[PDB]
Amino acid sequence: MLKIIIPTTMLLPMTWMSKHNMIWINATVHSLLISLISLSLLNQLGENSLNFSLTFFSDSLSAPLLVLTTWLLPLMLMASQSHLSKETTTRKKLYITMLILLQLFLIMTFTATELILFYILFEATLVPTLIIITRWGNQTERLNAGLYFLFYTLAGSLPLLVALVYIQNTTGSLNFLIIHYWSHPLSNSWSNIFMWLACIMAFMVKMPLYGLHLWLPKAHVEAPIAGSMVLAAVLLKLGGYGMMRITTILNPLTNYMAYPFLMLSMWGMIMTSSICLRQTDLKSLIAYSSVSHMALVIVAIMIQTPWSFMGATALMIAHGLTSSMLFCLANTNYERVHSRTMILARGLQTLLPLMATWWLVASLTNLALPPSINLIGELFIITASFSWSNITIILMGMNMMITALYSLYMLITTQRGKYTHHINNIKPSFTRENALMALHILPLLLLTLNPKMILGPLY
Amino acid sequence: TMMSGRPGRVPLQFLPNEARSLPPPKLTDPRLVYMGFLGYCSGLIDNAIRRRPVVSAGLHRQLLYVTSFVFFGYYLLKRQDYMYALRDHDMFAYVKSHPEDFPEKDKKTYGEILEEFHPVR
Amino acid sequence: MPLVYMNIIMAFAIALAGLLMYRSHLMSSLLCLEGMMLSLFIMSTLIILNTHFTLANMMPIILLVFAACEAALGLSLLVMVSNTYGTDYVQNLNLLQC
Amino acid sequence: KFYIREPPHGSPDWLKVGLTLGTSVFLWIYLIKQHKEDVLEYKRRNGLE
Amino acid sequence: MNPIIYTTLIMTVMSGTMLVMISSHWLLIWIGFEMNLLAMIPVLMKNFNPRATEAATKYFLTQATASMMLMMAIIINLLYSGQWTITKMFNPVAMTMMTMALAMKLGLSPFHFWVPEVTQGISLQAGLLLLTWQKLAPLSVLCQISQSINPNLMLTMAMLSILIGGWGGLNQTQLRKIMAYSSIAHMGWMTAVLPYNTTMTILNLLIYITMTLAMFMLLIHSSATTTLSLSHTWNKMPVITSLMMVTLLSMGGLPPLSGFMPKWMIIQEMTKNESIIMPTLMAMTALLNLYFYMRLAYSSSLTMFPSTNNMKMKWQFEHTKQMKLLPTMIVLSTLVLPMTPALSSLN
Amino acid sequence: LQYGPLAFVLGERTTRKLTETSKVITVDGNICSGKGRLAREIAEKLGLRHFPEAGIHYADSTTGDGKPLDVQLSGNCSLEKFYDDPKSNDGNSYRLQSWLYASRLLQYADALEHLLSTGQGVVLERSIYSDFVFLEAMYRQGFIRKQCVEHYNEVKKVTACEYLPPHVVVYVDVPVPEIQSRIQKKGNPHEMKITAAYLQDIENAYKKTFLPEMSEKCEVLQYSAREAEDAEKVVEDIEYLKCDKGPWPDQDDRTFHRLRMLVQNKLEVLNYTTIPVYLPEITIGAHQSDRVFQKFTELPGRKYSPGYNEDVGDKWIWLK
Ligand SMILES: CCCCCCCCCCCCCCCCCC(=O)OC[C@H](COP(=O)([O-])OCC(O)COP(=O)([O-])OC[C@@H](COC(=O)CCCCCCCCCCCCCCCCC)OC(=O)CCCCCCCCCCCCCCCCC)OC(=O)CCCCCCCCCCCCCCCCC
Ligand SMILES: CCCCCCCCCCCCCCCCC[C@@H](O)O[C@H](CO[C@H](O)CCCCCCCCCCCCCCC)COP(=O)(O)OCC[N+](C)(C)C
Ligand SMILES: CCCCCCCC/C=C\CCCCCCCC(=O)O[C@H](COC(=O)CCCCCCC/C=C/CCCCCCCC)COP(=O)(O)OCCN
Ligand SMILES: CCCCCCCCCCCCCCCCCC(=O)OC[C@H](COP(=O)(O)OCCN)OC(=O)CCCCCCCCCCCCCCCCC
Ligand SMILES: Nc1ncnc2c1ncn2[C@@H]1O[C@H](COP(=O)(O)OP(=O)(O)O)[C@@H](O)[C@H]1O
Repeated sequence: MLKIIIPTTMLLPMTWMSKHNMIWINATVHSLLISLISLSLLNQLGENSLNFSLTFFSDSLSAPLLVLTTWLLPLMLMASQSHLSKETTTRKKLYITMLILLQLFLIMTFTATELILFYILFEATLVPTLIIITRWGNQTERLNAGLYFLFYTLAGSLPLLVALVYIQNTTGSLNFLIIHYWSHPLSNSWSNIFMWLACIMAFMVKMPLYGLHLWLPKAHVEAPIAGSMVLAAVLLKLGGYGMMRITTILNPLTNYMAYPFLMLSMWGMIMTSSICLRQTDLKSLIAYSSVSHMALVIVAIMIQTPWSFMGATALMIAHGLTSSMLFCLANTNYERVHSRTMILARGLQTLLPLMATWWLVASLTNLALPPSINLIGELFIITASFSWSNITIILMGMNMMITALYSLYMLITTQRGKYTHHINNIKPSFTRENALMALHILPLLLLTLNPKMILGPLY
Repeated sequence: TMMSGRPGRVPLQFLPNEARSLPPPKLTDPRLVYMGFLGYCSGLIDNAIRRRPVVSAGLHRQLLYVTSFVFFGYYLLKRQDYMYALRDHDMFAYVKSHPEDFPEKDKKTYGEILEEFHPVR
Repeated sequence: MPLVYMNIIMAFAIALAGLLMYRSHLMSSLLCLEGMMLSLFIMSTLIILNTHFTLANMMPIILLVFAACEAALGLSLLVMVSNTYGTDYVQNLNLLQC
Repeated sequence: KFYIREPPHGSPDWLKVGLTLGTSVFLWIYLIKQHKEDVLEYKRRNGLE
Repeated sequence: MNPIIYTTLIMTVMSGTMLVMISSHWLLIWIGFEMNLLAMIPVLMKNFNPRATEAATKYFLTQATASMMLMMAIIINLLYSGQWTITKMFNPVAMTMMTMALAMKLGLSPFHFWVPEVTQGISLQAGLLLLTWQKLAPLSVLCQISQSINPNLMLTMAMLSILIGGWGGLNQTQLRKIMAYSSIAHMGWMTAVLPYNTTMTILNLLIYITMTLAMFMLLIHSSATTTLSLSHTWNKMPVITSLMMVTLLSMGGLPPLSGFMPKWMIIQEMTKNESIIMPTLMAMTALLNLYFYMRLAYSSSLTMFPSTNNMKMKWQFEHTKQMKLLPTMIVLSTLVLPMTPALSSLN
Repeated sequence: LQYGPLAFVLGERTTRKLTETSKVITVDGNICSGKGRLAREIAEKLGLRHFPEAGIHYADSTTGDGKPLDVQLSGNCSLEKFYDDPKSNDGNSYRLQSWLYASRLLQYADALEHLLSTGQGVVLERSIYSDFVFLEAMYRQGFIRKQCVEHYNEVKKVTACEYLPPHVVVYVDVPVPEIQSRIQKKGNPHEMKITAAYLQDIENAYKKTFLPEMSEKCEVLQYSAREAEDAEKVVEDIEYLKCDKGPWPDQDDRTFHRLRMLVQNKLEVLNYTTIPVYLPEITIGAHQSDRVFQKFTELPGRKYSPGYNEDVGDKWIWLK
């Protein structure tokens, strides 16, 4: 993994040593090169993982997440250079430094082979994100959003640290391979119940579980565009990766403890879709859609079958790409009219046709349209839930109907109708924005062409 | 205090004579490189606080920072390695001396061990 | 333990409870502080003289010396407080809050 | 002469520069010698070379 | 105060602490405490004003009471054993008196009020010396006598310290009182781990001292004593605000900064001894400290507060005095997490 | 080494340095008097150093190059605009008054540092203690507000409480009609816009507050226009003021050490001139503050410390 880790730590000095007008060019080009290099991790095995060294290893679950992280960095650079034109050179370099640090922490998080090093990195991702939000956000509420995000995550994750050190004392090791090979059943006792709670609650807060989700609209609405892109596409997936990894040691207690979380996930999936139906803000609509999809992923992990894990992996990758694209589209609209209200700017199809096409494609992927990987993951989760019980189909069908309703509602409201008459500053779409949307959407369809690359280790 | 008061401990001795029988750290140790990195960061912060050009000014001062950090890190690594070797030595000796407390257990295969099966469905 | 030790320890406890319960004057609390060290002196010398710990006979003298240093320090602080506020009342030491 | 008033650090303090460089060089050569002696003593005590 | 008299008083404070640390006799330990207090009072009163006089008076009263209780404990121990050496104490009552006296010296709750009051009373340099050195000595005594410490009393006072520090810091808006309540909380952590691993106590002491030195020296450099005074520093020297923000993040215990190492090691060590409820409560309560550190970080670096018109003249001028080892303290307090296993060298 | 505690321990003593002619002399008077000429003559005849009146851009003259900076970057206030529109709606009057007070404070610190490091006396054309007369004139004419006066008083307290008052205060008394005549003859339109009630308020403040207050500290010499014209008799009167009832005789070596440590540090001198009192006149928004600070950084010899500015011809930076 060092062939990918070191070039990022070299992005840092290159960013600080490049000229004042070449920072964006250098950062974008070399981020793309590092993404290309990280594409080599997809050549996985059918039996075991890629054990690079004592510290880092890669799997069919880690590799797509690393590729998504490395691919997301240059897109964030493009959106950032859109909205950070008037900044000073030092502050531009500080923003790029925060993005690079976040990418480095995420890479080491997905490739860390110990639960304690994984904990350290997955908690280290909080600082750059908090700085980005509370420093380069636009509105007053960025401070409160940062407080909510930070304290929700830490309240979730501190009992996880206690549980991890306890498990290390009990079993002698926190290495994932050793805890997989030496796993023992978790007896039904109050102590085991609270160990299970510590671990799962950390990752449920990070996911987020319905009822532990308010920090998500607060932070995703109030963050800058790069912050929104990384919060939804990658940072939400630390919870899924952690829950998939740590449930090795939590059986058979997961069979009995998953009822409250499954009930919360299914009902809150319905509730957040219904909220999306009646949102006066576009960014909040996209955030609540993210909550619904992560609820589906939580259901998949909790029911915990080989078909549900594949659907969970596929849905995580697909949601990352789709939500990042939706945030970028909303941000272009905001940079036009300087407001997040959904009904302020209308007729954007007759003012900007190609952006209307991008909106159509992003909203067609947001709802599960076959054969997109969004649908593939959702359908695998639905099938596993059907095997779990036969009323999960009722809840899942209701969720799919509401998802289609609010996605097409967003499309029709923003793009169709008649343009607002007094908004006379809708300049033609930039090549940069068009290329950003294309770079979001083409990999999704190529992943549809080759779907075994994102179905996880259980494939 | 676990190892404080261990027999034969000379007070106020950073590195005893018995530490000379251990392999000294390689000068290219990653921990030594990280100590040098800490020295370099201190030098840059010094330039920034004093409002000199961060990367250019005070090259002699930055060299002194890095050299001091590498020096102290080398000796610190030697002491750390010595203490860990001492801990392992004591633990092994105690296990050897207390066989009734650390007994060897007969190994049973998984064909003989019976484990409850918990289906996932 | 003889009843003499009980009485000396009781005197120390009384002088400690006197110090911890201010009334108005700082001087009265200083006098309570000086009583505690007197009881400590008496207790130490009773313990040492009974056991014939010959080399420990000098300890009560050092105890007295540092009692004097504490009393001097307290009187200096008292004169400064009185210069500032006109009285040695402890109610005037309320500028700083917790 | 840009400054109306002579800056305190207008000219390099050659005494301090020489002391800095000398201290750095002394520390480096001392570290190299100490490492060589440590390797030799370790090998001699363990009977390796 | 004459510079020679000031440096001889500083040396006398240090000599008293060193006598406490190197003595093997309870009388000599008491003498060291007395010498430290006697030379420490004028240092607090160095800049004469009613607040400094009041702070010195309160500090003297508290420390004199603690020394008296300590000598009573020493004499009671001598009565029941005839031993002057500092080892495990042979009487539970003497041990309880000693624990109370040392806790009163350190400022552990419920003996904490003097800490914020005195720290707000005295200047920034005096507060720096107070917190650092005057925590350095009693903790060494406690580490020496740790094997007889009552775990219940020690852990009760530690949890009280953590809770009180968090809540007081939440309310405060003055920088010195914020520092004092942070100090109370950190002392709580150290003494919580004390009955299990004095090595972890020493590690927490060193990390706390480094972070406190960096923070106090940044405040001295920026000449800021309130929140709104510190809100003007972004318009004079924006580097100092950024370093202070990183140091505040480190103090709050966020990974991968150096403030995470003591909390991590203490949680692990207490878990080895089958303590779970105590480490979990301690870890959750530190979120209060993190909250008011983050509140301080919003005002100074992450947001730009209004400035004044004379800041232009301040721009024209330059800072003269150079803080000693400020860059080193900044780096050690933020970037030494990958160097954690050196605590064995500390052992 | 520069002066510090080590120099004090080694033996540098201000009392030993002084030569008994180390006197601080301040000349005062109403607007457009002969105080500048009298001060120059006093400094020349007595061998003292002259300090012209500290207006705007004094701090510019003492730092970097002597050339004044842009008004947007140094002062953000205008004397000509104060004359043109005294009752402005942007707080120009009190911005000007506070900036001029800070400049006078900085100049007094400069003069004290010179006297303590050299032993040569100084002659200031106006001091900290005479600065408030314009504040009272502005307040009584309705130019500034009671809040502005209160902020001024707070800053003046916490700042001027720390220094040594002048040895000699020389006041030149000129009647208001003569002041107006001289102003008209000078021909500058902005000062020709000065009203007579403003000039009377300054004189009332001088005669009723400043002169009675400085009489307690030391001796005050008052002259008319004719007496101020003949500076030889003024210098003769100064040379035979053998009495000194001020704090200067009470000053000792340690007090002088503290004072010199204070006055050699210009950021500590101006520490309380920027207190977070949010008057609308002096408060500057975050965005304007950021923009102006960036511009000042972009100035030629201002980005780095004085010895480290390569664009103004500083070499050996890598070994400095
Ligand atoms: C090596 C590259 C960096 C990597 C970093 C990785 C971690 C390292 C930590 C320590 C780094 C060393 C210390 C640097 C201090 C710099 C201070 C400074 O003045 O920076 C600006 C300075 C240039 O600006 P300037 O002319 O001084 O003007 C400054 C004015 O303020 C300009 O006026 P203005 O008003 O426009 O500026 C205002 C600005 C001025 O503010 C600053 O410049 C302050 C910058 C941050 C303070 C230092 C924090 C140190 C503590 C550790 C964490 C650092 C992470 C970020 C590092 C930033 C590095 C600049 O403040 C703000 O805008 C406020 C923003 C507040 C939020 C952001 C600040 C906090 C960020 C850090 C917290 C997050 C940590 C997360 C946890 C993980 C940590 C790893 O930047 C540099 O000099 C760049 C330094 C690096 C140069 C390259 C060195 C390597 C050369 C090539 C090596 C090749 C090796 C061999 C390869 C093989 C082939 C040959
Ligand atoms: C010029 C080159 C650079 C020099 C820079 C010097 C800066 C450091 C100064 C040196 C400090 C150590 C002094 C070395 C000589 C003293 C020898 C003696 O003190 O060493 C031992 C003790 O030394 C110290 O205890 C350990 C020194 C190591 C401390 C530094 C590392 C702390 C760990 C931090 C880990 C993360 C940060 C990594 C470093 C960046 C003696 O043991 P003992 O007398 O019986 O202790 C009795 C009390 N006990 C038992 C309870 C402990
Ligand atoms: C930097 C100075 C030296 C530093 C020493 C190194 C650190 C060690 C800690 C301090 C130890 C100091 C040594 C003093 C202890 C002497 C004890 C002793 O040995 O007894 C006398 C020592 O002999 C003397 O007379 C020494 C007299 C010294 C007087 C002058 C000492 C100077 C003190 C300066 C005061 C500084 C204040 C210190 C700060 C407070 C203390 C922390 C010998 O008695 P004998 O009869 O020969 O015993 C054998 C029986 N047949
Ligand atoms: C054993 C004592 C260790 C500490 C001594 C600290 C002394 C200096 C304190 C002031 C702050 C740092 C220096 C900043 C620059 C000061 C102004 C200047 O220009 O200094 C020039 C000086 C040149 O070095 P020079 O004095 O010649 O070296 C000693 C020669 N006998 O430049 C320098 O000296 C710069 C380099 C200073 C050394 C690096 C910083 C300390 C390194 C410690 C290594 C161990 C890590 C842990 C440290 C824990 C805290 C001590
Ligand atoms: N504090 C102040 N507030 C407003 N204006 C001031 C202040 N101090 C000086 N001035 C102005 O500066 C100018 C200085 O003129 P002055 O030096 O008194 O004339 P002369 O040199 O003839 O004595 C005057 O026009 C006066 O109005």
